[PDB]
Amino acid sequence: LVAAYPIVGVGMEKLIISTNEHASTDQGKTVSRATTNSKTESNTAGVSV
Amino acid sequence: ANVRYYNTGTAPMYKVTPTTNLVLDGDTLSTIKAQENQIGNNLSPGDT
Repeated sequence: LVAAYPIVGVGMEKLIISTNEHASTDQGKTVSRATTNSKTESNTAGVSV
Repeated sequence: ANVRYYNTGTAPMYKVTPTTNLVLDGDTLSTIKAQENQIGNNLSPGDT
């Protein structure tokens, strides 16, 4: 008169999350050297009284 | 992970597939059913 029957169900214990990023670090160094030359030429003229 | 099985009792068992479970501190990382790689063909009793 009674029935043969299962009843199941779940229950959560814990929930874990996780993120999604993208990190990076950069480091650099710079070395440089230069040189310069020049040759100029000029003229002047004037009058006083 | 590196792991070996064992057996105890009376009977052998063919085509074994264990389902394993990992735990760090209260949490659960993963539970894996064995794939075709780590399947085991035979286990004579009292062996590994």
